[PDB]
Amino acid sequence: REMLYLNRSDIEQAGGNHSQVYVDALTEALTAHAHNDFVQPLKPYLRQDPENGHIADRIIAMPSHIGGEHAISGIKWIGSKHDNPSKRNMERASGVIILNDPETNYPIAVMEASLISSMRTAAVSVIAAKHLAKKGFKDLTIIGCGLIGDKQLQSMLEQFDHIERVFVYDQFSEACARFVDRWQQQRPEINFIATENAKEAVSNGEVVITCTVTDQPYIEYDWLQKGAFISNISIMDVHKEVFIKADKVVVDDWSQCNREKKTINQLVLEGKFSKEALHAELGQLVTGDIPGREDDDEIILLNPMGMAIEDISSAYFIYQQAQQQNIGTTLNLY
Amino acid sequence: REMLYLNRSDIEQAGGNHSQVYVDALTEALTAHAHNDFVQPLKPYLRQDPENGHIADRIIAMPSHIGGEHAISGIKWIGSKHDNPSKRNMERASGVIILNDPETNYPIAVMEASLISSMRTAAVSVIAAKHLAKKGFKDLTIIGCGLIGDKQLQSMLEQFDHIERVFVYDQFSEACARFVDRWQQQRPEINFIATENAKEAVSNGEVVITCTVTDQPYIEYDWLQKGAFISNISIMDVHKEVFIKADKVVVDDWSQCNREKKTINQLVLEGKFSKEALHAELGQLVTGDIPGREDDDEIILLNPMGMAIEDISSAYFIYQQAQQQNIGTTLNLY
Ligand SMILES: NC(=O)c1ccc[n+]([C@@H]2O[C@H](COP(=O)([O-])OP(=O)(O)OC[C@H]3O[C@@H](n4cnc5c(N)ncnc54)[C@H](O)[C@@H]3O)[C@@H](O)[C@H]2O)c1
Ligand SMILES: NC(=O)c1ccc[n+]([C@@H]2O[C@H](COP(=O)([O-])OP(=O)(O)OC[C@H]3O[C@@H](n4cnc5c(N)ncnc54)[C@H](O)[C@@H]3O)[C@@H](O)[C@H]2O)c1
Repeated sequence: REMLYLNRSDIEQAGGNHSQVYVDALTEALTAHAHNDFVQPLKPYLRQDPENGHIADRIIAMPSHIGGEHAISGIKWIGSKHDNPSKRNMERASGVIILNDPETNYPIAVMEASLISSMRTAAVSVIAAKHLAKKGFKDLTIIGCGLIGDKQLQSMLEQFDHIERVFVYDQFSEACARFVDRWQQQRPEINFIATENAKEAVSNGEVVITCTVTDQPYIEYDWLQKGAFISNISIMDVHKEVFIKADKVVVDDWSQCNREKKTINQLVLEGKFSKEALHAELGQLVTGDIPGREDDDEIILLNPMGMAIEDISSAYFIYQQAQQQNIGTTLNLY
Repeated sequence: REMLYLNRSDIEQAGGNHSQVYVDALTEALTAHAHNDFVQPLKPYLRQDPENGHIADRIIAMPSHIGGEHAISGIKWIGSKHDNPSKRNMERASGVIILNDPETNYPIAVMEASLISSMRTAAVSVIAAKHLAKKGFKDLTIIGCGLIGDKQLQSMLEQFDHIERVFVYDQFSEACARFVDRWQQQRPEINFIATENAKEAVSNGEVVITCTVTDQPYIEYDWLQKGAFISNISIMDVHKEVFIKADKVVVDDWSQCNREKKTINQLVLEGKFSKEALHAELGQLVTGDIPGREDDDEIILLNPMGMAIEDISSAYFIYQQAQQQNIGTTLNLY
């Protein structure tokens, strides 16, 4: 019969623009993940030119199902072109999330994807930090000032009112300058420092969030203060030594991280890491199966690959809220 | 910026309802497939209950890219519930196709999927038959009278005006009766015979098309007339002996058919089949790299798993035609 179409403005109007809906949504989805009440096939990458092509040039299909009270299925179909911002003044990433009624498997919603994606990704850092950051941490570091960085920063400030300073670095000086200028105005009672190198930024963060497009690590273990928590959202930034030297290593999904061509799998393929070495999956922290941070000296790394259930749960929550406020465009399927 | 939304009515209005657009679209896509100008990752199945669950209960993600003059990307996200028709009076399958501009990877269209899917699947039979059926064949067999069967029958009659009789069988007597009754009225100058068993139908077809939801073969080799071409659209219907005894075996995509849990892969895993034993991929027939039928005695089997480039090429063609006729709903992405 019908589907609800929700563009980015619709998603914002329905609450998608505040970290809290994503935090609520992921707390629930990560709970279902610890209880194994979900299905989540490996996400395939479509690259139009698989080797002759930049690694941020792909479109990823991300299907998942989450069981429970209000069981939902769906897919995030999210594209990327590295030079969308530099060459076309367009956001790098774009896409759609489709939601499906598990009774019929019929599609019931078509939604813009990149706001939800950046926002659920920021919620991952928020929930991880609730468990893995020093309580009361004052100093946050953001590396990379694109859309992901922006949303990470927004959500952390919304969710942690004890943050006092924010150290920012970007490889592109100008990007950094505009970003801190923007944010110093958004939040005047917080001190934003544009740093001159990555080391200065990292060294000064109690929470360090990576939001770049690198494929060569630059973060060294010895940059990290005792008691640091690093949320390695952009994956490639952290040197291998950090996975080895960190007191605790958390992932979102071990199976999804032990992929052939992955840093963790490589350390495992050598004799430098195992599943036994892994401290926890994130959902296990949420449920209290495994403890989070245990002292203020531990250096803790989160390596989160990204999980379809995060997109699907978030979108479902926003879909319901939109329907509640009569937001969106009703489409006929037939 | 914008996306074109095309529901089923829009797709019909834009030409999607005539086999010719699909035949043109697939001839081109199958050409690009023989020239390896495409990318097509393995299609993952999401099953909410992967073992405790019917095999027609799943949603499949089908991404692909086709290069060339007007290079296009996209995904078909197609769901299925076996008891949608029996229990809910709904079509078994449903879904959406998303199209993407390969320059930016941005989504540019959202389209209803099941009409296009059933229609491209019928075009596969049509193009295969052009190469693999006896020229002038008079007798067509359809097994299974659901939506796939209906579209196969429609497209064959549109494309081959020398068909004189159509033998129909369905496990559900009533389904068959209504189907032939409907079609005898649609096409009075053609003779439709409701058969009493599958053997009677198969035995009398020069072209035999399987359109069921079985997961146990019932078609024996000795039912098949010399000179028969069988388009095994519903895959599971044909006994293994037929892959072995057939003079020629064609597939759409060898890599996609030599999957671990597949009939062909099983024959290969035993010593009963190889890639050398395979006569052709379909695209190779289209381009004239490998010959089609060579005499009127050969018994020929097509085993086509289904390929995302078929959906994407078809949808792109219809998208262009819709835009040409100002058909559809314009959505904003943001
Ligand atoms: N689940 C997840 O883990 C998840 C989810 C979404 C996005 N991501 C990742 O987030 C990243 C950022 O995405 P985005 O949309 O904001 O990209 P973007 O193009 O908007 O911005 C990336 C920024 O990082 C800067 N940068 C690049 N390399 C750098 C380096 N070596 N040092 C410092 N700065 C550097 C760039 O100049 C740019 O400002 C991507 O890598 C993406 O894959 C991860
Ligand atoms: N690319 C491809 O190869 C491709 C593409 C699309 C669909 N399909 C397949 O087409 C098939 C039919 O789909 P549909 O949408 O029309 O399903 P449907 O439920 O609409 O109809 C299936 C019909 O077959 C009948 N049937 C079931 N088992 C039978 C048996 N053993 N003998 C005779 N009749 C039997 C049923 O009663 C029903 O009438 C599905 O198996 C689907 O997976 C294949």
